[PDB]
Amino acid sequence: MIQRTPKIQVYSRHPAENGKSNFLNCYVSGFHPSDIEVDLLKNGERIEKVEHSDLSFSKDWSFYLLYYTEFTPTEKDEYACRVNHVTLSQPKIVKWDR
Amino acid sequence: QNIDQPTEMTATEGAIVQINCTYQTSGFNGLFWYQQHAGEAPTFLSYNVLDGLEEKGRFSSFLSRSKGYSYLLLKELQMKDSASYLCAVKDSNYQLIWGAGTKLIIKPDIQNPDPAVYQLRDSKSSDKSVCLFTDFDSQTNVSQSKDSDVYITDKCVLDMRSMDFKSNSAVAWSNKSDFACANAFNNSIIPEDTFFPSP
Amino acid sequence: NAGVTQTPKFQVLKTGQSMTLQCAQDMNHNSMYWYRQDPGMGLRLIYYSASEGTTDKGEVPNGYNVSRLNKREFSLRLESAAPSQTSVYFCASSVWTGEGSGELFFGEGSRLTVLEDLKNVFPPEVAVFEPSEAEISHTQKATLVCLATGFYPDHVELSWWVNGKEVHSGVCTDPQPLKEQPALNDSRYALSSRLRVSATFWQNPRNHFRCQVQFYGLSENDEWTQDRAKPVTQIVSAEAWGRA
Amino acid sequence: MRTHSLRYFRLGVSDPIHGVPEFISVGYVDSHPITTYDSVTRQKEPRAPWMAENLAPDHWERYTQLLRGWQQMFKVELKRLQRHYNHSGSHTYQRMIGCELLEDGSTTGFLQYAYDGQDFLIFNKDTLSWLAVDNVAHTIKQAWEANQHELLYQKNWLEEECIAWLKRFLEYGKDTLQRTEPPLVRVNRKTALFCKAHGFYPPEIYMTWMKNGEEIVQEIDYGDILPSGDGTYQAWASIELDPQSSNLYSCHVEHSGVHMVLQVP
Ligand code: NA
Repeated sequence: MIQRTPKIQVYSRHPAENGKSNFLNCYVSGFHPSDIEVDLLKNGERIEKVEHSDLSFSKDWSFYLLYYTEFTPTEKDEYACRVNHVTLSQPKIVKWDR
Repeated sequence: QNIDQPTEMTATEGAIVQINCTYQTSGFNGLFWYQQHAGEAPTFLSYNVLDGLEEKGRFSSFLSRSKGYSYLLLKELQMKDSASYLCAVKDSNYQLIWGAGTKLIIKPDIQNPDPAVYQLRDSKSSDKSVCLFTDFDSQTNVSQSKDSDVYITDKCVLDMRSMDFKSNSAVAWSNKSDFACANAFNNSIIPEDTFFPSP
Repeated sequence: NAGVTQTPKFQVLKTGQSMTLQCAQDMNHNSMYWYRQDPGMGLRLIYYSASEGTTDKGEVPNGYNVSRLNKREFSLRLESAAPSQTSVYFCASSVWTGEGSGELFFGEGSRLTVLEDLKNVFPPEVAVFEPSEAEISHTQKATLVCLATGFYPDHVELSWWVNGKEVHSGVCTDPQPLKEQPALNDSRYALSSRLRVSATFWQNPRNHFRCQVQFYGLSENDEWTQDRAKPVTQIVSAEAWGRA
Repeated sequence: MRTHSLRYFRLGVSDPIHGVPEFISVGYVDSHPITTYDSVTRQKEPRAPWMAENLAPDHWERYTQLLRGWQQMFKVELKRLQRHYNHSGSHTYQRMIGCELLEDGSTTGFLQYAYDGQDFLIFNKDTLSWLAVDNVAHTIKQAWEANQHELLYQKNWLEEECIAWLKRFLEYGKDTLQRTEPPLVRVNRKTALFCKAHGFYPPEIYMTWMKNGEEIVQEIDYGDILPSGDGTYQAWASIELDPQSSNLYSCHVEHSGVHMVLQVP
């Protein structure tokens, strides 16, 4: 059995500028099978109000999801996406890098 | 959404008949023909979904999707082919839309016609007089009665298998005093040479 | 095995009475259907069941309900019969649904007649008429005729019995009955049948001929208030012996 | 118009974790979800407002019944696969069916299955046969190819019905599907030059880097086209700078029949 680990990309809806409201996106894709856990982090703390698209299907049989939350970026606040999947022994954290 | 097929067709034993079906439906996922003998259940005959002709024994089924048209072709007709034939189409939502059916009537080939009207023996338990018109060629039609106290049944094809012999007949009866076999079938056009045995 | 088994074959009902039609299939099919068939029109779906555990309305659901009791069985319920529900009901099944090419497998049909008043229900009179001697001398064949007359509704099965065994060769029974008063909507019916044998067979005095009509009519729980006999389900017959 | 497609996916899971559906089926037009069904809701529901507004309740009701049956068929098929593979545990079964209406008016049609996310059976609607990837599939191939009428049914569905549905849904969704939002494109330094585009629709775009007027696909890092969350998309591509020679670099972006060049000074 071949299991595929998720690719994980963290980015803002629009080019970020401090003090300007935005959306922080975490797009998790290419994974198989479909069970997956995704959190958005602010300074290492889980964000509560986080929405996500329904599970989506790719032609190559893998799955993808978009997780997002509204936010206003500041110089000091650090954001990340934490993902767990059967292919990961530990949760993987990808920091937002602007 | 409409299916159309003729109500009735009549052909001769041994010949070929084409039963047509046209349809106008909301999408198309295939066309079925079923056979339904009188009083019995429909049974599946054929399915077409691409264009062209498909053969199964003595039956073939044709489809033209652009004409919205199919026929069921019966070759070498046998008496057992007498039945209704139902056309049905699956639409875009897989709903089956049914045609009203074509009743196929088969005329037997009567090799040695011997048309005759016979008086059956009275039953001591009935007040009816009973006449049998029999052995006439299949082109003869039997008209229903025009006297309301006379009952005339349509022709029926009987098969005497051990003798490989088929015959048409119709029955007339009445309890009226003026009923006689010599006049029972007066409303039908019967063969000039019909045999009427003496009273 | 058995295919699609539905019951009952025939049923008379009074307006307002309740009725359940049973259907079972033993073909491990997933989809089941109830249709009605009426003269002059194509089959109309009443209710269907695409899979075990789900059912939905067809084109004519009003006055009916269904139960997909399990994977094998799909029953049809008439809670309060109406005259418009007089019809022939067919249960059918298919392996799946929502696939193009799979065909339907039909049950034998259930003929229901719903009447405002059961006083229109009559069994047949049955009479047998022996062959014409002129036929025998002209053709060397002998045609017996059976008449089943005066019955209503058209729920009958006629059979011929020669020497105590049912026969079919040499028989022709009218495919449709004759309305005795064709201008009346509830006309009683007549049905004729013929049995033709060789003259030698008819002339054996040991040969015996019977015409038997099974009539499907009323049962114990139907209420009867007429002066004549209750027209229950019953067999009416008449016989003839060969003549040396 | 541009190329468009309609696709329906199914996912079956043999031993799902508590709460997780054993069956899901989702339709798409292009990248847009249009329909959803699963074994928990047991209802087919719209996933785009322009589907809800244009398909009457009898459509959803009827396909709800069909999907309840397709759900059961899927469970039976997966049960049969996992027994013939002799597999324990939870395994997946997937199906994808659909069609494309290409810009030039030609069409494609496809139907395929996967077990545990790997190709299992692939339909060829021209030779009317199934390609099996192993001997479990080969057994299924023989049974399905034995039902010749079903192969013809699927060819007609893919070539005629599916294209008809696609055109109907494209008209429903035309204000979404047939619009164009041009990209906003910028270059920055991070040494590598990044070319970044955002706010565009449809998601199909081509970004690349040219050095002295020649493309160099092997030296370019292509970023994925990604959803921004608002219906538009973003993408990027980067190239590293040669500090030993002067070279003219330029970002080239092609979107919906428009080409853009950003020359780096
Ligand atoms: Na109802």
